[PDB]
Amino acid sequence: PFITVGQENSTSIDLYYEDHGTGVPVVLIHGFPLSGHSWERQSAALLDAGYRVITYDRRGFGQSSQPTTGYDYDTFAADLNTVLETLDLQDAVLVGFSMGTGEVARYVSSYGTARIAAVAFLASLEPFLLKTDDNPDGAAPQEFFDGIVAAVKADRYAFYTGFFNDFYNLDENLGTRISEEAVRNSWNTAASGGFFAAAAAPTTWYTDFRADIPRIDVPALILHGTGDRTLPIENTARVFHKALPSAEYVEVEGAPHGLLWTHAEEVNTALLAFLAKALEAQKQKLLTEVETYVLSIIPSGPLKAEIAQRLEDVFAGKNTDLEVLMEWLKTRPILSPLTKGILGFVFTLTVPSERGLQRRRFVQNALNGNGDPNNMDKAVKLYRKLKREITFHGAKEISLSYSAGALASCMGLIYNRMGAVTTEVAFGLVCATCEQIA
Amino acid sequence: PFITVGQENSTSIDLYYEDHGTGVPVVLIHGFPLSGHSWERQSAALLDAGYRVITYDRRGFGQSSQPTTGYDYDTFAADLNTVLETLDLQDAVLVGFSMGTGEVARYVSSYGTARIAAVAFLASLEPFLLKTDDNPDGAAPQEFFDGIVAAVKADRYAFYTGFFNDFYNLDENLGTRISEEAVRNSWNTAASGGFFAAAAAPTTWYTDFRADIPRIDVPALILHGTGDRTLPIENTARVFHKALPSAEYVEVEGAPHGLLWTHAEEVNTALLAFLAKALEAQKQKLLTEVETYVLSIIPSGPLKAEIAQRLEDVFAGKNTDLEVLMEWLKTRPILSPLTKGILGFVFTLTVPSERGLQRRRFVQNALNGNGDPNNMDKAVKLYRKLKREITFHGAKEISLSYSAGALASCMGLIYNRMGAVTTEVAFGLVCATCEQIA
Amino acid sequence: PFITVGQENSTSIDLYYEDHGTGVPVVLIHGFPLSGHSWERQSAALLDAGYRVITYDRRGFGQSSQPTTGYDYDTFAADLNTVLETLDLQDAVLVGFSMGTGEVARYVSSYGTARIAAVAFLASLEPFLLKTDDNPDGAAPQEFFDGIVAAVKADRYAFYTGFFNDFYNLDENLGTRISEEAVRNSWNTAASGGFFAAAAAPTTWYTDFRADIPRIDVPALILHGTGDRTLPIENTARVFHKALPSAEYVEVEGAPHGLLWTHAEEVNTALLAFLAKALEAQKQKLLTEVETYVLSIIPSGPLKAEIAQRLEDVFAGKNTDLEVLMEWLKTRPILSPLTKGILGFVFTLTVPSERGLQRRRFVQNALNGNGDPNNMDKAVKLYRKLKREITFHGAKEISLSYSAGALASCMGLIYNRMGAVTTEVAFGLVCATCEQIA
Amino acid sequence: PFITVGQENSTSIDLYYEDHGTGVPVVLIHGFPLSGHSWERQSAALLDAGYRVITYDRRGFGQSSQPTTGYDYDTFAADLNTVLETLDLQDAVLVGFSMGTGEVARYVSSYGTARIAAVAFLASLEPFLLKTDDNPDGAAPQEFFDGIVAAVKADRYAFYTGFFNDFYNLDENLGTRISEEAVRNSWNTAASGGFFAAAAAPTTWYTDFRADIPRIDVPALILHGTGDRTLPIENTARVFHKALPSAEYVEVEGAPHGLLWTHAEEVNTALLAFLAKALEAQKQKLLTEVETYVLSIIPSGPLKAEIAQRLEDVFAGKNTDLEVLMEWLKTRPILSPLTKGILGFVFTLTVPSERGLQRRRFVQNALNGNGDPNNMDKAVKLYRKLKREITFHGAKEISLSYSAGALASCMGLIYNRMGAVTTEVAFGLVCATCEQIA
Repeated sequence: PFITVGQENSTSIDLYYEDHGTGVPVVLIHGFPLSGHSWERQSAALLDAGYRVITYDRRGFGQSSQPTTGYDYDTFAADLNTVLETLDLQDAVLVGFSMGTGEVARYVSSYGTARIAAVAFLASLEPFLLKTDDNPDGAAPQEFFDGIVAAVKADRYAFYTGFFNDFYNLDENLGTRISEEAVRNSWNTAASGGFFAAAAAPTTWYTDFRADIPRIDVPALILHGTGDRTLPIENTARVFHKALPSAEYVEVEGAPHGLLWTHAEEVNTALLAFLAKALEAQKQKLLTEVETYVLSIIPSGPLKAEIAQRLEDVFAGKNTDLEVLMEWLKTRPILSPLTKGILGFVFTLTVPSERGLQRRRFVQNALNGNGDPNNMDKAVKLYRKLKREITFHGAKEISLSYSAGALASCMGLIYNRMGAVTTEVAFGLVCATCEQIA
Repeated sequence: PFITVGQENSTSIDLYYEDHGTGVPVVLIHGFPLSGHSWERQSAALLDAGYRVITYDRRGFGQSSQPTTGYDYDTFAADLNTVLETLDLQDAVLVGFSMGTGEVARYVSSYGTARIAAVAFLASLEPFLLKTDDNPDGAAPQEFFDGIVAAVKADRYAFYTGFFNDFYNLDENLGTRISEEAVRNSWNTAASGGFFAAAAAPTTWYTDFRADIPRIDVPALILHGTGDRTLPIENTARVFHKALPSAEYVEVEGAPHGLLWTHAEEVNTALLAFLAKALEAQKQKLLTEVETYVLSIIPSGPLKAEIAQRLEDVFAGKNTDLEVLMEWLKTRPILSPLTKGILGFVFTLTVPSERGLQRRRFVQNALNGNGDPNNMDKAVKLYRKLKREITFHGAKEISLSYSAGALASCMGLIYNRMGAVTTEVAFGLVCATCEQIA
Repeated sequence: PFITVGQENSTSIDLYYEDHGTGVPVVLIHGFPLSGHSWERQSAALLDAGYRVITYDRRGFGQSSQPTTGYDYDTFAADLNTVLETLDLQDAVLVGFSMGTGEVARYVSSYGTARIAAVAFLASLEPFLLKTDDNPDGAAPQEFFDGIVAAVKADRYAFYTGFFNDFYNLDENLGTRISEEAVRNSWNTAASGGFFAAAAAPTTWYTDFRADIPRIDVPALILHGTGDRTLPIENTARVFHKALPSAEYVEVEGAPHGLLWTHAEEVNTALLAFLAKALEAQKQKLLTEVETYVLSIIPSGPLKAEIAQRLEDVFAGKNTDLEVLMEWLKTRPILSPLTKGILGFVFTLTVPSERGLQRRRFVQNALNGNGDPNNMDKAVKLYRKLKREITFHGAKEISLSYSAGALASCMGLIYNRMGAVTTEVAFGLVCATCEQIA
Repeated sequence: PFITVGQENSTSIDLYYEDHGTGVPVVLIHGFPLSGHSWERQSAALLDAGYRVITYDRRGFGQSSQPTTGYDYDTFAADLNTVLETLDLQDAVLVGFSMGTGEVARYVSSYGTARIAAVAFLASLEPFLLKTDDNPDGAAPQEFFDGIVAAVKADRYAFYTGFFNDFYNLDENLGTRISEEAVRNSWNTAASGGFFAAAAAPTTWYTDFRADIPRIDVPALILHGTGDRTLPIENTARVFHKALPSAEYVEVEGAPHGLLWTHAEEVNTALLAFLAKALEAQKQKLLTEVETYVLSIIPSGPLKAEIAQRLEDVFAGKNTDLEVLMEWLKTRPILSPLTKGILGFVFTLTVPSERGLQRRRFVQNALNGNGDPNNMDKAVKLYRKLKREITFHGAKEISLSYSAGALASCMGLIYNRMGAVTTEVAFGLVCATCEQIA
């Protein structure tokens, strides 16, 4: 999986990325000098929680292309933008690490937060690393950073082992927090990067982000270890906390720089606690929107009120048995068969506790579609567009074109254990079919 | 629905026909001067029994074309042949009436009985109507038939009422066996025929069928009323009985010529009793053939023996509950999921007593087809060819081309209350999918 | 080289694969946690033997994509089917290893053996690894496999060193059968796999293949090690041998799990012996089918019996003098000049006795083609079609759609070393020219 | 970035290549068994000097495809030819190492020197490694190389740690000239290559390059380590020096075989010096012939002396400003506008120090000339031909068949937006224009 972001000479600067899981998109940006695979402990906990994980490799690092141009944060942000535009992500979360936090703060400032719901800064560079007469809160003068760039160009392979010692604090963490095999992969990941990228990237560490911080309007999370070597805490996060008081501030006690692996228990705990508090407001907004499209089919009366509460208890998570429900749903005087099917459909997508034994006939004949071959031949063409679809905003848009007949049969395909798509796009088909009946 | 059988000048001699029901094809041939609609009392009882009824209108009569050529039994038989070839009927039953019996005996003699399982002769012309020095068993000399032909050409409309009096014996049956409204339709049917056909057809009544009778090798039924006017019983059926002793002989007591309507209770009773005795031998031959394809998937052992008896009791009609069966079918050690589905599929097609409430998941996931969009897109193309298919010999032939993957999903379409086809072609898909696993 | 076998979100699940050599397609399926390059010792042996090696990487492993969906043998077999269909293979031999033996039995029991000639099971998973009350032939209970997954999730990179120590039995083979450099490479491939793929794979180890074994209607090979630490021989091959007795059972003495590298000498010898014992019956009644068309051109007499022995004493595997035949075929009274070049061509392919010098003249003047540009331009048309051909039938079905004069010129280039084809393709041309003389 | 250079059955043979920087193209070809990333020190100095660095990985090595066919220098040269043509490199430089030095001599011999300006052989194989009876100056008999292939086939990975041990002289240069980590990565690059490649490549070492040496008609550079253990200097560079005495000969004292890393500070110094001289000679040789053509358009007198000086001063790189020239050129008594537009078009090319400013106005007005409907549209016909033409003589020959009104108009197109083509092709138009107006 590759996304093109640039064009160097006769080649195209392509970036490696991975799009896993279904739900709220969480974009992860790695640090120097690793790949997107470095988030393998965080990506694990984000998948079990239900989030959609998207990790991409920075140019010159990992499996991405290795050009000798475009090594400033204006290019690094222009790449992140192209990725978000190509993926068409909406209300996503940007989580950065090391250099990754430098793109999270630059993109937000330069392109806005129309696609952003929340951000996070793990072991950040912000606001400034370079120590000048202007900024005393710097970590080191430019002579120091020029000492690193030269030390890479001499022998970048021998430079890595020294760097990955101040990355994990191996004299304290090896054999306890991190194994030597785990370290080896990090070296293998770094050594398999672009030689030019390894020598040009350190010149971006001392970037002035003081102008980009105020442009953060979305909820933010700031995290940093108290034993960081590459990025001293009192020169970064401690003074990042004063620049943006709106963000929650978390110091992991005794954590090194590469705290993504060493303190995975601590990081994942805080990262999930932040997301489930800053995304809860929008994650249920669909549940009341899906409820809206569903209720716009039910004829007004005593039924419409109880049905709406059979959606409230279910969407929330209250215990509801289907047998009393589905029986009751069938024997209805004013409900047309087609609505019985949609309700029977939605009531199965939202609960994993249907006992997994029986199916219903009143819905199965409702989501039939008469049995017309042409009507079925279009329904599978929709499912084809839905099996390669991800978002609710996209599944509804596509399934609003096809006729009301093909929509019924397409819902049947998913319901009759034939086709299979995520519950987020399943609502899309439902809410699109509901707009047809309006 | 029309079938072309000839070509007159700038027009094409097309014949009207109707193909209703599913099962053993029963071709009905009307008499003079009606349409295929005259069998509406017989077609009713043949549909409730489960037979497939096919009624076509003779040339110059009914809604068929009205040419002024081809009015001999060599042309009338050549039309019946073309119809059977176009419809590709196999092991069908030919049932004739009045002139209709003249085509049943001529086709069999001139074209054979490869497509014929049994025949019937209701109020037949056989073996000879014309009284000559050669044949004393005739009904009338040629002077009589020439008296009718002239009486038609004078005023065929006024000739009908006289004919439809000796057709039903209205002085005995009107207001009792047949209503005057029922008679009116017969007149309307006759008057809406070809004027040339009404005047040329009587010249075919005195045809010598004595050479065609010995060529009857299939089981035959001979029926005739004892009050027939148009065709005296002692000149037709009584001497037809001596020519072909193999055929069962039935005299309806006090029945007129048009005994298809007057004595519908008697005719239908004898007609069904004959079919269910002369078709029982082949109607279950498929049941042991379908059983053969089904058992060729089951791994040899103690299961294969019991499964085979779960097919014997079911195909025969013995009481079998699905809940004990389907539960038992699921929890199987050596049965692969795909075979569980086929058995679960067949066990639902053959019994109308599944209580109509629940469905099974072990089969529903077996006849899935992985969920591949291309695999589903081909499955609906098969169902399209099956929804316009009629025979078991044709459904199997078509569903042997598509891959084993598309066959599974196509079986799912029928099982999951989406598509709908007759149980005769359903076995075709099953037996074709079974040959794939061999 | 890649093959799209699915679609996860906005990414396409592609599998890495390689295709070398000419002859019978031998597919090699690796196991946990290596890749297609682990067969490198077997691939070198199969290429020299005269086969066609096709190795591919499982999803999430090796150089293929690393998705989070589709980690079960129903999905693994769906990929294998797509690879087999995309390449359009016929008479293919399926060889598996560890986790790769499960894809061989699952595909063979769901998609058929149309493209399969034989199968092989090295270090099998069959028939059941999980130990319940239903079978004592299981390896370990569910509580054990949960320990593995938890160990992978803890430290994926540290898990390998403890896994590869029991993979090759390094307390027995290190420094002898396998060097530490070979271990490091096996680790480098396991580390570059998928993070989700490495933890969701051991849950597929205890898959039940008992319902897939009787579906194997092709010659099989059950090989195992008597010192396997990962897959206990008593719980796998020992009971697999009873479920599949007509399969050549081979136990490599003192062999570990990673016997592909340690006991490569013992495996290759046993694998090549099976590839000959299973494919000998098909080469016979093909080589005699080749001879059948060859002897047809030979006039029925005392010469058609001599040339029969001159062929059957070469097809068997014996050696002979090329000079003797090319002087006994040259100076011959009854044979036409064309059928001299034909026999001279068949011999030049079936003989290993090169003697290392110059190439005959009379066959050149026979397979000349009159030096006609039109007839010789049609000759290169077949060569381009035969260079892309594989089977014997595929070559004969194309080389029969050309003039017999053009086939001579086409057998000229292949002879004159201006064009190169295989063995079954070459005979497909010759046995087509022979068909055009009847 | 990949380039297709062939086809292997179901798979395509692609080669991984990189393109960096702007300037004179320098093709770097690696050796056994590394990849293009082995030039990461030479590819650094070349970029800092102002060259265009192009590294491609040989088949079976690096990230390129791993086929089992075409492991010979006839195929390797074809691979290089395909890469050069696909990239359409003009006046490039070929630099090879170990095996790469064989692909330089073979290309020039078989394909020519139209795209090549200069070549370089670093630690070369030339002329013949195999020690035969007619070639006393060999290195080892065929019994030696056959021992290496056998050594690799036994254990490919364990073989490397002994090869790299002498490749770098790690008993002399380890932890000093080359780091331990630098070795490990080179081992990873080796282990990630084609298994068949590592066994087939050593057989290509003893290739006779004596048939390729005389074909070299371009400036060459023969550099070789004095302490080369793998490739003896006395059996290669010394004898190679006699076969091509025209080449600048350089011996780096105490350098092993892998002197690209250990002695990068010496190789970069020599390679840059050679390039900055040999290329400088071509930029002077084929620049004084331009003056010859220009000084045929200018009437004899002081203007044929003042322009001559101002041309020879500019050609010599003497610091001057165009605004003195471009104005002094304008206010000139004798010269016509056409020859005032030609001179200005040369001064813009031969003086890169353009103050970083605009173009001129009088040259734009004089160049187009008339803008004749067909003659201006016959300038775009030549513009399509010169973009494909690669040489100076080639550009001269084609444009000599066009009118001076078309050449001037074509020069007007190039001047506006250049370019596309190169200066060696642009001068091919200027010299052709001057040749016409005579």
